Parts: sequence; structure tokens; C-alpha cells
Amino acid sequence: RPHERNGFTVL
Amino acid sequence: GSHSMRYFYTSVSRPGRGEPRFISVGYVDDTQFVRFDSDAASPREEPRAPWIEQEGPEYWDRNTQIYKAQAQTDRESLRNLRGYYNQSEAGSHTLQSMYGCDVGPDGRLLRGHDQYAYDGKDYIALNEDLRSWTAADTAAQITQRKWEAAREAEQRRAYLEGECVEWLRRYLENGKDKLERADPPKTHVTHHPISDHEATLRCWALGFYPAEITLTWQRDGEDQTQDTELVETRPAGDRTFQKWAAVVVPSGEEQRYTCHVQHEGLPKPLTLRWE
Amino acid sequence: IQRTPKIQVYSRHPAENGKSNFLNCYVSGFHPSDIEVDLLKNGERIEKVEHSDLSFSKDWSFYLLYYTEFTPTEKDEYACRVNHVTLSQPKIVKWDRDM
Ligand code: NI
Ligand code: NI
Ligand code: NI
Ligand code: NI
Repeated sequence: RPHERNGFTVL
Repeated sequence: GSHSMRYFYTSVSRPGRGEPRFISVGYVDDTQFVRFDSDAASPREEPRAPWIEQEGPEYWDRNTQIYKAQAQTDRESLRNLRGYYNQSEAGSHTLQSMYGCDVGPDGRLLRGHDQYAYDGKDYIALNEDLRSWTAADTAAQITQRKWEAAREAEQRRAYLEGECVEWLRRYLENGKDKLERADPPKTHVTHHPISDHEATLRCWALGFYPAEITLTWQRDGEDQTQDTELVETRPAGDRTFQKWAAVVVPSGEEQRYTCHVQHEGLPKPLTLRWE
Repeated sequence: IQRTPKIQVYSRHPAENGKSNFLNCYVSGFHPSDIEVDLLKNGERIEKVEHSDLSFSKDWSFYLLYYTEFTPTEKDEYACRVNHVTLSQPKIVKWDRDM
């Protein structure tokens, strides 16, 4: 299953 | 075995034609198992392997919402990148993301991955330590400093050590008939006269999984590397793969040539001849 | 970055005249992802052609499989035609049942 946001924020 | 799970995201801007198109696909090993496409009629994560189908509605619903949020986030990332590099607002650009986990036979995490490319060049990547970043240039260092200040690595690390590994192990168990047991190639050698003095011997490997394979021709037991045409391994369209290797030989000397096939699904390496 | 696509055209199963099969055109190693791929029967575009979901390799280059159900015959000629920014003319690769 994929990772969620938050964490993994905008570049 | 050693196994991996990976997600591959691609966002492509098209200024003037609306928001960037976002596509994601997920793989376990060489098997694609899910997809999402933001240009679909009503975008949703969809199954692409039989063993994922047993996941309940909450699974698909949560992943669908995740992808829709990711498409928005990539759109903002693409706007930021355009600014970092001082690029015109008219052009199309590409943001690709790939992340996931490798585990060993005991199910323990061997390596985590989380990295990005802009316009097909490496941009930033989480290092093997899952705690620090490698940035390609001064633009990517802007992203790096932002992520360092916001403790991004720790949240990426939490996913890669926890949910990634736990869900991969689940998929391996649920799909074990398809994922844990290699399918050996079906093999044959064909012969094609070119002229009265030259013919092509082609060694075929069909229907094998996973994609890793080695095909080599030998002449009297010695490798013919410099003289073999080898095609790139290619998908059959049914989750299995194909490859062939060919050599041109003098007519009447075919019997000196053997094709050797190595693949995880074979009990032992094969030796094939024209027969 | 621009990278020129590799192209292979081939059948899912060994060809047998009069037996239903799949015709595949695999395009790979390309960038950017915008690409046009048509399967042709006797030079004409085949209409019901599907394709795999856009994916990429560890070097970030893209790959796609385009495919259609077909029944090979002695006479019918099949090919794949690809247009991409790296190609100054369309690349046409003929299907050869021995490849
Ligand atoms: Ni295993
Ligand atoms: Ni034979
Ligand atoms: Ni350029
Ligand atoms: Ni399409």
C-alpha cells in the first residue's frame, strides 16, 4: 500500500 | 527469496491544458499489482494482479484518496521546480518519484528507497541510512533544507521500515503461488538459413518469471559473446517475459553450438541444441 | 534529457496461422514520456489497441507495452509505428514471426 501525506511533503 | 515492493509516480505538466497528469503504478518484484491515472473517468486505484483483489473496500478507498492528494502535491512541486530553475511557465516538465523496500527470506528490511527525478535527471534521494539526503544541485538543496527542517526523513523512514515491509510480506503470502514460485522458461532453438553457407541459430526463452535470465551461446563449450545478437528481455503481456539470443554459423557446423539458459525457475541450468 | 525509444514487435505466443494470439509492440528506454505508438495491419491503423500503464526503469527511462488480439495468416503484414521527439521520421518496425 502507498505512503500517505503528511510526511512526503512538497519539493 | 529476496523480494521488493515499489511504487513509480509520474507527473507531467501541460500548461494551458489543465492540471498535470499523474499516474502511479505499484509492483511486487516483477509483478504490477495496482495503478491510478488522474485522467481516468473517475480516478481510483485499480487492481492489476489477482492476489490484490481480496483487499477490502477500505483499502482501495484510502489509496484512492492518497493518490488524489499526491497529484495535487506533485502539481505544487512542479510549480516550485519551475521557479527553482527559472524556467518558462509555458513548457511541459516531468516529475518522477520511486520508492519502496527490499526484504530478505526472513522478511526483514534489507534496503529502503525514496527518490525523485526532474526532467529525467536525478533530483534528490534518501540515502541508504534512511536519515540523510543526496541533492543533485543547488535547486535540490532548497528541497533538502526544507525537508531537513521539517524532519521529513524520519516520516519516510517510518513508512519504509513499517508499513512497506508489513504490506509487502502480506502480498507475498496472499500471492505466494504467483510471487514465491519462479516459472521456468519454455525453450527451443530455431534454424534459419541465410545462404548456402551461413545460417542463424536462435535460442528462445518464453513464458518465464521473474524477468532475470541469462542466455549464452557456446561453441565447443566456450562463450561466443562478441558474436551473439541478444534482444532486451520483453514482456509477453501475460505477466511473463521473453528473450532470445542468436548466432550466425557456418552451414554444417551447427552441432558445435549450444545455448545455455540460467533462470531461477529451472531445476538446473539448461543446455539446448538445434534439435 | 531526451532518450530515443527501443522498439520490439513480436507475438505473445509462437505464431500459428489461423490461431488467435496477441500482437505486442514494446517501447522502452525513452524520455520524455510523450509518445505515439500505432499497430498496423497491412499498413492501416488497428483500432482496438490497448496499452500498459506508464512505468519506468531504475534509470528513470519509460516503457510501455502496446498490444492487440490478432489471428496471424500467411499474407497479412503487421507492424508498429512510433513517433517521439527523438525521431526525425516515424520509426516503423515490421512484425517477423521468427523474432
Ligand atoms: Ni521468497
Ligand atoms: Ni528445432
Ligand atoms: Ni533537452
Ligand atoms: Ni491511452
